[PDB]
Amino acid sequence: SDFVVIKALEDGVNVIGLTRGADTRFHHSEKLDKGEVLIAQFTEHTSAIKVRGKAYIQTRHGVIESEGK
Amino acid sequence: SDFVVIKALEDGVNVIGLTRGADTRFHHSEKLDKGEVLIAQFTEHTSAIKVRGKAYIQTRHGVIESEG
Amino acid sequence: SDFVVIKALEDGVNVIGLTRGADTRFHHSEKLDKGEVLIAQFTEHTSAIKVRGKAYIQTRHGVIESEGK
Amino acid sequence: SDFVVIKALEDGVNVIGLTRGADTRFHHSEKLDKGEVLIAQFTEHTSAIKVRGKAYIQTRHGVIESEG
Amino acid sequence: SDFVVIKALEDGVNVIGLTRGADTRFHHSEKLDKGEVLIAQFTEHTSAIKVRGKAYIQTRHGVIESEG
Amino acid sequence: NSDFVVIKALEDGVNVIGLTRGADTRFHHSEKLDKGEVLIAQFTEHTSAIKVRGKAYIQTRHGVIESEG
Amino acid sequence: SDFVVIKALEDGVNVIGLTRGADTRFHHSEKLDKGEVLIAQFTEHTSAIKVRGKAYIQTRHGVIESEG
Amino acid sequence: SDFVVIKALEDGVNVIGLTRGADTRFHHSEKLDKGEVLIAQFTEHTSAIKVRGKAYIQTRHGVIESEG
Amino acid sequence: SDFVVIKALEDGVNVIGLTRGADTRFHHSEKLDKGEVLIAQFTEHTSAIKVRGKAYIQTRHGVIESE
Amino acid sequence: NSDFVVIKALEDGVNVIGLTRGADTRFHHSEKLDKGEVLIAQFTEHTSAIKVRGKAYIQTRHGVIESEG
Amino acid sequence: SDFVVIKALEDGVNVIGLTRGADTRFHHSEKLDKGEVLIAQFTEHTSAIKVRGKAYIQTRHGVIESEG
Ligand SMILES: N[C@@H](Cc1c[nH]c2ccccc12)C(=O)O
Ligand SMILES: N[C@@H](Cc1c[nH]c2ccccc12)C(=O)O
Ligand SMILES: N[C@@H](Cc1c[nH]c2ccccc12)C(=O)O
Ligand SMILES: N[C@@H](Cc1c[nH]c2ccccc12)C(=O)O
Ligand SMILES: N[C@@H](Cc1c[nH]c2ccccc12)C(=O)O
Ligand SMILES: N[C@@H](Cc1c[nH]c2ccccc12)C(=O)O
Ligand SMILES: N[C@@H](Cc1c[nH]c2ccccc12)C(=O)O
Ligand SMILES: N[C@@H](Cc1c[nH]c2ccccc12)C(=O)O
Ligand SMILES: N[C@@H](Cc1c[nH]c2ccccc12)C(=O)O
Ligand SMILES: N[C@@H](Cc1c[nH]c2ccccc12)C(=O)O
Ligand SMILES: N[C@@H](Cc1c[nH]c2ccccc12)C(=O)O
Repeated sequence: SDFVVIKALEDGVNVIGLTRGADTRFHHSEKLDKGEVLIAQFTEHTSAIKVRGKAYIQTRHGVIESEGK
Repeated sequence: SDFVVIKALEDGVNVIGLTRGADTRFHHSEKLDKGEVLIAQFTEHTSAIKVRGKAYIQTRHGVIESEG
Repeated sequence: SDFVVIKALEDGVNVIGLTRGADTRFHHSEKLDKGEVLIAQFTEHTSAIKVRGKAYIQTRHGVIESEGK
Repeated sequence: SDFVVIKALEDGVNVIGLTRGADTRFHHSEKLDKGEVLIAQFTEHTSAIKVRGKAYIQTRHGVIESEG
Repeated sequence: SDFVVIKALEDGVNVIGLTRGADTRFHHSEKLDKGEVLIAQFTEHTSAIKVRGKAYIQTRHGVIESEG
Repeated sequence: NSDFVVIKALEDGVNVIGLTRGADTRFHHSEKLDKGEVLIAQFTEHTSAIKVRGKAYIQTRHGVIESEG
Repeated sequence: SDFVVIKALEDGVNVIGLTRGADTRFHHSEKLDKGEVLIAQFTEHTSAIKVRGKAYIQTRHGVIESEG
Repeated sequence: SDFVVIKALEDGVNVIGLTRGADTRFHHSEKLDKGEVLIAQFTEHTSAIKVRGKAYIQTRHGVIESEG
Repeated sequence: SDFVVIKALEDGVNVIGLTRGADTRFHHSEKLDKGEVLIAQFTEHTSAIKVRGKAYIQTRHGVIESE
Repeated sequence: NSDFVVIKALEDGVNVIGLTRGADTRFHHSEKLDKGEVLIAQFTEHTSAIKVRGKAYIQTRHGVIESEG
Repeated sequence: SDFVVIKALEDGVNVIGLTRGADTRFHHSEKLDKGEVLIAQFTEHTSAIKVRGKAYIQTRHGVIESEG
């Protein structure tokens, strides 16, 4: 199973997990402050991940950046 | 299992999941504001994903860009 | 399972899924307008995909471009 | 499971499925007009595919071109 | 399974499937006219394929050409 | 056979925080690393996301990244 | 399952299947004339193949040539 | 299943296996003297490995060095 | 399952199969004359292959030559 | 189907030591190689770590490393 | 399963199979004379292989030579 790496480039970045299945909703929001790194899988409970806030992101398709608010 | 990355290049980008199965219609729409990123899999319930609005998209087959 | 990326290059492009099985017919036609991208898998119900209209297409075998009537 | 990409280079190109099984006969012929693209898998029902008419073809082994 | 691409370079090219199993015989002969392309798998019924006539062939192992 | 991440502490007191797999998300363990130590940590039945706090050099299958304290 | 491609470079080339199992013997010999191609899998019944006569051979390990 | 190579660059390098499971603690410490190499897998009992001391380390993600 | 290609460079080459299992002995020796090629898998009955005589060999690990 | 390590002894008395798989970790076998002998050894149901003592040239899937006596 | 290629560069080379399991002992030694090649797998019965005498060895991790 795949994972994404998220490094917060400012305070208060959210890494948000969306529910797997017929229902889609946020089930968790992980707050990152500046310089922290989260490495998060897709899972039986999370089939999509949203990042909000300025962050440097790595996936198997390469580098992407989210831009803040 | 495959996934796509969608980065919104303007407010109100719409990432649209189409139902897997004999029937096709959309079952969820996730809107992204400018600069937000969605990383979304193909799943038991989603077998096609449509993007409306200006977005920078990555998949296993490279970069593509939707325009609004 | 494989997927194809289709970006409409004009209004009214149709991505048509053909039924899997002994029977071959169109079960769904997804209409795309200029600029929209559809990323569609092959599935239990769709074993061939036809694209009518001007579009830019990526698959595992590379880029190809459909041209409209 | 693999697939083949067929772009028609003139009107009336035929993409023909041959039946999987002890028996080999046609089963379906999909007509493509000029510029249309069909992306077709090998399947439980189809184990060989013939292209007749002028088309640009991509498979995992590269590009090939049929001639009418 | 693996598949082979065969493009007929002259009329009346034969792509022949040999039966899988203890016994080996021809079960099917597919005639290609000049310019036609056959994309053909190995299958439950076919474990060897013979090409007779001038054709351009692609397999996972690269290009080879049969001659009349 | 899961993926793993390599974390090298670049200062004392780095925290490698495992987050619970499953419907609920919480920290189940924080492994504290001192400067120069290396932890090689898999994703597992119990850990589906890993958070790093403090200064560290990190390797994953998508490349190098650095967390900052 | 792997396969070998054999192009006959002269008449009467023999592609010989050896039986899988405790016993080893030839169960089939396919004769190729000049310019014919045979693409042949390893199978439940065939676990070694022998080529006799002048031919051009491709496998996963590259090209090799048998001589008469 | 993955493995880590550890080469001790001084005496008393400690390779520490952490328990797989809901609980985390060390269940084994294997000390290495200078110049000894340990090639250790992840296992049913070890899902994280800590190295203390000066060591040269290879994993599938490249080389890394611990400092003691 | 993997295979070996053997091309005989002289008459009389032997490609010998060794039994899988607790015991090890030769169960078959295939003779190759000059220029003949054998392509031979590992199998349920053969877990090691010995080549005697001069031949050009290819495996997944590249070319080697017996003498 | 498991991974394996190649060990070439560069002096006499090199020991390739197998550590037990499971909850118990101990040495269960020590293979003595003299100069120039090679051992190609798999990870196994019984051996989940391998220790080399003495001067040896080692190849893994991660590359070459050398042990020093 | 992986395999190793051993080419003996002098007479009397020994390729030694070590038992799989909790017990480790030699179960077989195959003697190779100069210029003989043995291609040997890992198996249910053989989880380590030792070579004694001068030989050129190939494995998935490259070339290594043993010296007598
Ligand atoms: N308990 C969550 C943890 C998690 C994994 N990846 C995530 C991405 C975003 C938010 C939460 C997560 C899960 O197993 O699914
Ligand atoms: N609940 C949806 C979440 C999802 C995944 N990928 C998507 C793409 C578009 C819209 C929703 C989604 C699912 O598991 O299928
Ligand atoms: N319900 C359809 C959705 C779909 C996937 N790929 C397609 C290609 C074309 C048309 C529709 C589709 C299916 O699961 O098959
Ligand atoms: N119903 C057909 C659809 C199809 C797929 N590939 C084809 C190639 C040619 C013609 C038809 C097809 C099948 O599943 O087999
Ligand atoms: N009905 C045949 C179709 C076929 C596939 N590959 C072929 C090659 C040659 C001749 C026939 C075929 C089969 O399933 O085996
Ligand atoms: N007992 C934990 C060990 C672990 C693995 N990776 C981790 C990452 C962070 C914290 C603990 C861990 C587990 O099996 O999941
Ligand atoms: N009936 C034979 C056909 C065959 C496949 N590969 C071959 C190689 C040589 C001779 C015959 C064959 C089989 O399934 O095994
Ligand atoms: N009947 C033998 C044929 C064989 C395959 N590879 C070999 C190598 C050497 C000798 C015989 C063979 C088997 O299936 O094992
Ligand atoms: N008996 C332990 C041995 C082990 C493997 N890798 C390790 C890393 C560190 C310490 C011990 C180990 C196990 O099977 O898990
Ligand atoms: N009968 C032995 C044959 C063997 C395979 N590989 C070897 C390596 C060395 C010595 C003997 C062997 C086995 O199946 O295990
Ligand atoms: N009987 C041991 C043999 C072995 C394989 N690899 C080893 C490495 C070191 C020592 C012994 C071994 C086992 O099957 O596990």
